[PDB]
Amino acid sequence: TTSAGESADPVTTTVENYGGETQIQRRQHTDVSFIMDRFVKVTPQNQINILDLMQVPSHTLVGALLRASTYYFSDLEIAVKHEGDLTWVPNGAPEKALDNTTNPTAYHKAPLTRLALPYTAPHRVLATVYNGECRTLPTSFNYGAIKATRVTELLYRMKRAETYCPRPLLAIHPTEARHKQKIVAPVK
Amino acid sequence: DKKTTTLLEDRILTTRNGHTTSTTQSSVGVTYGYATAEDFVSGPNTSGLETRVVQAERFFKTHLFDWVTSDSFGRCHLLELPTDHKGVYGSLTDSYAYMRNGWDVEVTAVGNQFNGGCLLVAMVPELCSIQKRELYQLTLFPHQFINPRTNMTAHITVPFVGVNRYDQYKVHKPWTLVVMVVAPLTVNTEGAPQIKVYANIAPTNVHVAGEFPSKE
Amino acid sequence: DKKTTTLLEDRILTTRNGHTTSTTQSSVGVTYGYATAEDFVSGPNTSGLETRVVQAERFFKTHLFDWVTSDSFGRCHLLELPTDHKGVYGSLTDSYAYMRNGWDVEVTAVGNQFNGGCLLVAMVPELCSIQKRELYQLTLFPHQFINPRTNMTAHITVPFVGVNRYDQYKVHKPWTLVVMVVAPLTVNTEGAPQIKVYANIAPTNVHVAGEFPSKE
Amino acid sequence: GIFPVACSDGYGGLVTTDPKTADPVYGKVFNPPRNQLPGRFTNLLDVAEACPTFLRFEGGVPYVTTKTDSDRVLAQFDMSLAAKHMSNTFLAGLAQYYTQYSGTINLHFMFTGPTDAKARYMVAYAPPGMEPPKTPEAAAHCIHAEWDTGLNSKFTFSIPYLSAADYTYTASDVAETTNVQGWVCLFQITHGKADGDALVVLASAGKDFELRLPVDARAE
Amino acid sequence: SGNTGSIINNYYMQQYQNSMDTQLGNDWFSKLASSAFSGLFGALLA
Amino acid sequence: SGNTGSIINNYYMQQYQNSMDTQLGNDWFSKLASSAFSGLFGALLA
Amino acid sequence: SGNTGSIINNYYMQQYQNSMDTQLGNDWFSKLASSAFSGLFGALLA
Repeated sequence: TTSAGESADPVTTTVENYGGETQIQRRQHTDVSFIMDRFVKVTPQNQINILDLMQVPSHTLVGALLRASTYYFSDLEIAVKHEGDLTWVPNGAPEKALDNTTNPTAYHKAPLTRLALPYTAPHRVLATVYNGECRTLPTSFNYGAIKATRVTELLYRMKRAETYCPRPLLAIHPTEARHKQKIVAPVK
Repeated sequence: DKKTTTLLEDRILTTRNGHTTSTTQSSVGVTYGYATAEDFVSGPNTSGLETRVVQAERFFKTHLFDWVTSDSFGRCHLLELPTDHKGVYGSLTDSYAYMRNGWDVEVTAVGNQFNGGCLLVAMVPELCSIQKRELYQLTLFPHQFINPRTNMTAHITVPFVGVNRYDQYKVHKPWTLVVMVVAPLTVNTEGAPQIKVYANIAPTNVHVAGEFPSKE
Repeated sequence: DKKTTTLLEDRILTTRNGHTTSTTQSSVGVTYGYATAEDFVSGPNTSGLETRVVQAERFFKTHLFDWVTSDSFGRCHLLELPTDHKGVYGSLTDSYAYMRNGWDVEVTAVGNQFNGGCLLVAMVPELCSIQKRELYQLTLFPHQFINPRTNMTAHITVPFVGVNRYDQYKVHKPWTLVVMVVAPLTVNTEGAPQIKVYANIAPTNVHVAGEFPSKE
Repeated sequence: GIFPVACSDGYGGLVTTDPKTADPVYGKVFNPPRNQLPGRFTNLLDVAEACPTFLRFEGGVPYVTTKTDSDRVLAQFDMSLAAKHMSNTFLAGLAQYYTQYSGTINLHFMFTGPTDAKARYMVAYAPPGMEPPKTPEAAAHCIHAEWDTGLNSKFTFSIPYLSAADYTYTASDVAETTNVQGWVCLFQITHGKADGDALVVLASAGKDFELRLPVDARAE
Repeated sequence: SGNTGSIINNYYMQQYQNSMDTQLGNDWFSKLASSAFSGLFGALLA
Repeated sequence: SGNTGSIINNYYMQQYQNSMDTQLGNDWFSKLASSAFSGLFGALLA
Repeated sequence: SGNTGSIINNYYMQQYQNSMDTQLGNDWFSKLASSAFSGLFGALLA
């Protein structure tokens, strides 16, 4: 169909235009809450680690999709491999609090510690970008912090995720006509 | 255009903001971005002390840039909002600590119908800078195109957005108006030689809270 | 035109033949020649052995000629139908001894609205050649004009015709598409320098009978 | 057969704030009765609302005294639960154990001069973003209240919660040079023979004051 | 009550899980806070 | 909701398992996609 | 069905335990075996 292209009103033609038939679609895998709900690894600091989803690398599935939203909300689960006991403090806590074990402290139990944590920021939602300094995000954009004698692995998992105002999501720029890769296949 | 010789029909739109009006005979409609109304204006962060200031809800103007034949795809002009304002809205930012408002934005690029080329105008939240590849997806944001064979005016209306219900505009700018060249300007023999791009903007639903002391 | 600036309104027509479509924004309507439906497709000459082949009912394309300022009144281009066809319709002519079909014909002459001059497009039965004086009466046949100030597309739809209910296309061509210059092309200062004329044609109600042996 | 279960990795370690209870080992203990004992409190903020405690001013005293200058500022301090002026209050003592707060904080001013001493005062709340006012005239443009002395010796005023976010931090960060929540400014408009008289100041939690997110942050 | 959050019943009887309270023969600060004067003591204008 | 698939009730109360949302005083892109024009703008032939 | 023998309900939803089948718009060998001729083709004596 033709239309006024200057308008942002979406136009979605279908194959029925030339005699085809539109099929049924099942889009559960592109549901935001479902797709963000899985663990992703970040490289940890030795002891004190601020819980900040922007640490998730931008090329990962979770990191790229998170960056494709401007504002977001979620609760969180973390899985941590650590020596010693692990202490968590909420958003707004003095860093010294990390040495006091009345703050949620999980005693070491092999092979790792998994915890469910609530959102604790003072804002109604957080943002992946913030036009203040025109990089740096306000200090209040975090889910608290953790500390152990040694933290060797740290995974984040967004729960009940909500996203607002989509932003660019980019695939790899290929050099040839098509980006080609080795796909899994039965052997020789 | 979906209307009917020269710029016409149900393509004539008059917008009124306060005691200021703007009429265009080549409208392509209005793009509402993200919502068609504001969310709650009275929350706990202002303790019922906020008020609306209707006198600030009116059009103010600025020149953006001059579109010339040498500009190529991707050439952009960014305008962070709020911007300098020497009228009533601007004085509010020096009188109250917290504020919120949406924007009613009109961008015009007046050449003639013998020019060719195309501009994309978009309102983008939290935007300081953007990469070249990301420009291919600027249409994810509230936008409208200006294509000389069809129109000279783009109109986008957006609500206040932000991690906070009220803002401190001296340190944060939630919206950035971006105008980008999609296809280079062509002049041929009868087109205008260049096109000056102007913005006519009105703050909407202006609320303020936290009166400041005077400098006295 | 009877519609409403540039090529528009109820002058936008989309034609669909099979899995192929063609849209024009400067339609002047469709001329139905001689009938608005086919006569009987099952008569005694095929003994109930004919079948319809819907897969052949779709658009195919050819260039006709280039209309230039030096062509004068009476300059014609003739295209006998059926013509060479390298798709499904063409293979039918090598697979069955007898066939019949009508034609849905679209002829375009795209210059711009600053060109002047006029073409007459007509579908003429049983036409091998025509004399100069007879051209003054080409309007007796199903036709439409292409006049740059108004349109770029002519559309004529005709049924199968003939002394026989089914034909042997290898030896007889019932229809000839003719495009004739009525008033010479003018370019002036802003018109296109010449206009290439193209045809977009679809066989309609295609029936075949009498399967041939293979060459094997 | 028997019921199969998956003993899950990542679960089961002792957590100091966990929501479950330990297994018991010594049952059937009945306690001496303690019903109707006086003075019970079940929420720390009930105590914070009902019992105002003293502010601390220069010199380590809970009052400011009438000035006889051209300088009319009695006190100006950061609206912060970590401010030195609030440091001996029950409110600050409670706030150090939570990371965020919201709502109203009430200030109380009690005049203690003799019957023949009169004065007129002004309290103003100056929001962040501009330097605090140095004079009553500049402060008039802020939210404020003026009152004078008489039969009733006390005046109470609510400092409003105004902020971009819904909650603010109780602690103050080493990087924040100017107080993020503004200032409380107390001025003396004028006085009649009140030289040297003391205006005692106290603070209590307001009706919608709220503390959230417990935290144990002291090293000593 | 307290910092406890299991939805399922305790496996042990109450008599074992906690000491049992007895009665002979009441939130003072809650009443005190609720009783606070919140008005205005004289006449109000405008 | 999300990537969760147990049929039995969570052992912990909701108040502990997640933060609790509050309300003051809505899927924009779903409405936008649903509103898309899917027709044909002029006359259709055959 | 299959080599499974627990009497109690699976802890995980079906949507997670297995892929879900869909339908568009049948045991051939069982029908074929059932259709087998089992009689006698001519006359029977004694």
